[PDB]
Amino acid sequence: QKIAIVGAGLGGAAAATLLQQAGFDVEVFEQAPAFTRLGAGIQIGPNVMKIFRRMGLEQKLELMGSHPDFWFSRDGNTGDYLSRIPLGEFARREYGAAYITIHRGDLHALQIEAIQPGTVHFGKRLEKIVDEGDQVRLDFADGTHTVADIVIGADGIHSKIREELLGAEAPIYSGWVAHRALIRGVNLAQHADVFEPCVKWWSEDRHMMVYYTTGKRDEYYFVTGVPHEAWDFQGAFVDSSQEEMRAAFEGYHPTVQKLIDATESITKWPLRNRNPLPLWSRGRLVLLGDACHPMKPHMAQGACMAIEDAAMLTRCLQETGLSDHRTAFALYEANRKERASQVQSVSNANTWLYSQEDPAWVYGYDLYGQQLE
Ligand SMILES: Cc1cc2nc3c(=O)[nH]c(=O)nc-3n(C[C@H](O)[C@H](O)[C@H](O)COP(=O)(O)OP(=O)(O)OC[C@H]3O[C@@H](n4cnc5c(N)ncnc54)[C@H](O)[C@@H]3O)c2cc1C
Repeated sequence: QKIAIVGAGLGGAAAATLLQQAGFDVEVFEQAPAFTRLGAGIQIGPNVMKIFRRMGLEQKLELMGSHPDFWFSRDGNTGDYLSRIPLGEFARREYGAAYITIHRGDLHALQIEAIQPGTVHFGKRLEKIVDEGDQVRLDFADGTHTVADIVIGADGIHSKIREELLGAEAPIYSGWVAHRALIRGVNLAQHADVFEPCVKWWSEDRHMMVYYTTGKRDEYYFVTGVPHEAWDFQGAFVDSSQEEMRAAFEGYHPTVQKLIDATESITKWPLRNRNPLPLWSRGRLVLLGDACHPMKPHMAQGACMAIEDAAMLTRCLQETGLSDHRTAFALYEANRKERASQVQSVSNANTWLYSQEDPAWVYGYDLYGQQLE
């Protein structure tokens, strides 16, 4: 009884670690020819820190990442504080875990290192997947192939598993864009007094989220959401420039302007205008994360949902075993579709932490306390 996970992202590697720790025989196949530390920040709330606790990674992750005392929502133009969401020691006491902001590449690397060695394969690009009935044949672009009893679809937004299941999918134009940059140097130390640990700068049609990536506060990361022309480039990221960011964020608070001046290299990433409806499973194939329920990143919860899917899916396979995968896949959708729908409608309103609201329904969620029924 073997599980084949397609895709070694944050979601797939989390499923690999959790399912292997539960006793299952899991192998992962990643299309990237090598592993890359992404070189960006990521936010990890207490609800997912509890999943990292089950992997034995929470204590370690608390050592690298930055622990912001507050989430500040600030008006981009005036700098007025729209919300001051208490985290820090309050988050630990009220939600049972810490709210951390951390280097995504170092988290991604530590996650894959938690998988049993010799079971993660790079350069394995899935081209064809055939549900033979009793088993599934996976065909890779390098000519090699494998077989497993179930396949986990963790191939992200451009999931080949969703494609072979539902078809080519209609084209989605990219009308928005996301600038990203890591800031180190004396440019950070010169303005460190005005650089807050975790703050989102809002305006009328754009935003900039900024936070530190380590506990040492020696690295500062921002990620934006700006209207943009239709993305028709050969790559998933193009090099931006200070002139582009200055024009995009004209009128913003001097702190935001200082941030743009402090950069050395800025990359630009396209964002989809729309996403398809969730597809949880069909036959022996089961999906998680962006492959299952692609969403707008307005809530900074996508990867957290991918790991939550991995945790809930493991709880369901532990209850039924691979011999009864259909019941496991049904129990996994039934125990996740309401939470995923709630996150979907909040990113739809694009209002997450704009004003002073109670984030307990996200951070205080107990994935392991839920009854599967
Ligand atoms: C601007 C922005 C900011 C975000 N901020 C946050 C945040 O603060 N917090 C948060 O929790 N989430 C955040 N997210 C969401 C997060 O980036 C994604 O939701 C998350 O990466 C989804 O994980 P995944 O494993 O499902 O897919 P991915 O992370 O995309 O991983 C998929 C993997 O599968 C591989 N793959 C793809 N196709 C194949 C194939 N055919 N064969 C083999 N391998 C394949 C890919 O190479 C990749 O390694 C943000 C997203 C954006 C766009």
